[PDB]
Amino acid sequence: DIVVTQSPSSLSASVGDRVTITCRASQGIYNSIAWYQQKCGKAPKLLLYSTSTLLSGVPSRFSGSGSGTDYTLTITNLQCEDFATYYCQQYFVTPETFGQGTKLEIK
Amino acid sequence: EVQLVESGGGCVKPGGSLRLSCSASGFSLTKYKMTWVRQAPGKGLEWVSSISSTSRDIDYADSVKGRFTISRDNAKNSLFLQMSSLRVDDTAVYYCTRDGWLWGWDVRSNYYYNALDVWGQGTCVTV
Amino acid sequence: ELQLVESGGGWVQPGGSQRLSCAASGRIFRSFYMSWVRQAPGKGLEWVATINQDGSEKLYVDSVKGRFTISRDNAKNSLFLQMNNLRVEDTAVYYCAAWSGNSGGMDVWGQGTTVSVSS
Amino acid sequence: YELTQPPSVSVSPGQTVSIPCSGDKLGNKNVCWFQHKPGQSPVLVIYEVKYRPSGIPERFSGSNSGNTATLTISGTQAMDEAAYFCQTWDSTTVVFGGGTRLTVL
Amino acid sequence: LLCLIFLLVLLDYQGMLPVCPLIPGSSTTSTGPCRTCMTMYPSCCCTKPSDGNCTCIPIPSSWAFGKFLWEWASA
Amino acid sequence: LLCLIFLLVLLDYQGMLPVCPLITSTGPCRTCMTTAQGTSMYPSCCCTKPSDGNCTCIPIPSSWAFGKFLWEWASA
Repeated sequence: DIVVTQSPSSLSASVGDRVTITCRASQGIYNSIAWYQQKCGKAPKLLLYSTSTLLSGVPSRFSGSGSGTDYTLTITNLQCEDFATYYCQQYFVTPETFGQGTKLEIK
Repeated sequence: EVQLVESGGGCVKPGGSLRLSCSASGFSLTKYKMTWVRQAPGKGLEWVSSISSTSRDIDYADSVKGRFTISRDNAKNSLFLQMSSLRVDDTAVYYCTRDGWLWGWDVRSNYYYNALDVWGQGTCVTV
Repeated sequence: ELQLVESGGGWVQPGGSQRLSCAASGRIFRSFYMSWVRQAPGKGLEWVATINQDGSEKLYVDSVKGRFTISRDNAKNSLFLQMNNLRVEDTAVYYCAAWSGNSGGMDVWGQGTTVSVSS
Repeated sequence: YELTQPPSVSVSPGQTVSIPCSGDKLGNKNVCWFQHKPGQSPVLVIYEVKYRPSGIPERFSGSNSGNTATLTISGTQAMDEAAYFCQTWDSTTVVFGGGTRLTVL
Repeated sequence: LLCLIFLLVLLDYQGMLPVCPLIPGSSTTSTGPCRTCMTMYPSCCCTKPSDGNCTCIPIPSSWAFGKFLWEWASA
Repeated sequence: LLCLIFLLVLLDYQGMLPVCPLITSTGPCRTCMTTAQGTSMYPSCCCTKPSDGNCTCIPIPSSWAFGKFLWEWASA
């Protein structure tokens, strides 16, 4: 019931660069957004939860920010492993709506 | 190592039925709320269903509500998703995830939500 | 307290196999991480393996990765290390260690068994 | 991952010594110090950067400055003559130091 | 006695009794040594012997003592 | 009620109630141990970090965690 828009649809960046992905919820989810990374034909892996907490095995390059309805995922340094599709999901209230997904390509 | 492995995925005639069996190794399903997330070919992730730690809070997505049936087995440490009357639009890769750890009585406010910390491997269901 | 006793260490031909068994003397053994640490002759301590309380999380050093298998019988209060395809450099005194809840490290140790893998 | 210790240190019969332990970013890791007398099982001396288990004498103390851990023994006696190993985890594998055979004249 | 029980219940409902959960055996949150709180809400932590880091779990905000008693009597 | 109070006091004495020692001084966080029934570890610290503060990991008392916490709460 919560429309969680994710932008941009796709973006290219150099081998070393800072990339920001924006996620805007329909209504306030109160810092309950999570960011997942899905590589080429693999199960998505949780990168961030609670908008700030990293997960074990996740590089420190990924970070999260924002509050209320607008949240951002920032990758300060890129690498070949960072080619995937990133999804933002709100788990503030059921149903757990995911984002549309952003395709990240290294230029 | 925390891991989930699902099965029961394959080609199915429209209007048929499949049952997905997601076992877990390295941990236990007894105190975790389990979730199903599907991904249509060329589309994005989509929540399907979620079952509480003691099968009290059952939630289904509005697209698959009424047809699907999620059910856990903590003694066998295995989640299950019985899919009934599969439409041609239900073809997707289904992942069984782990959403929230229960501490206390089984209410939605007694969980520690880490937002699907460990994902399964994904079983393809083609209609 | 908790007392650990190692057994099953002895001479074995290179490429052979051994099963070192660490018998505990308490029911608190089931509540501790159990690790195997070896001290080779003329060298210092070297970690070998670690297993959690339930036995579902087994960790090994890269030197014995795949060759060794650590497994515990909580009901029998024992901790076994099965060494398969041993090598000349696996000669060492092996100690089992208990990560007790009253310390941040492994503060319970056994006597140790002198595995001598040589021809 | 490598922990670098001196091969051996010299102690007066009642003086204080400090066994160092080099490493890569040891300031963000827990360093446990053991005491392995020859012919005896290792004895945990310090289980945190600076915290001692029950029964260990108060003479032992721990510190962690920068990328260097340190085990300080004040008022060392003849019963401290042993090898001291600093132990820390790299990612999931515990790593011991090369050993510092304390020598008390 | 009864008044003390009711006062404890009232303090537990408001989350003023920090009886903290049993830390899960399998937590995937990235952490470090306990002296570096990388996570922060008041949390109960134990040093994990596997990776050497700390596994933490925040104190329940609704009924900490009640939840702990329920989980103790459920096993 | 008396039986419940006696059971709670006994659990407090045995160290079965891990109540945070907060009413500071950083302390050790000992290794994780599982309880008698369950795969969940028993907590050993009470790490808390304010918004603009530092780590305060005070270890959970073993003798009387709940009793000591209540005494500290009353004294403060």
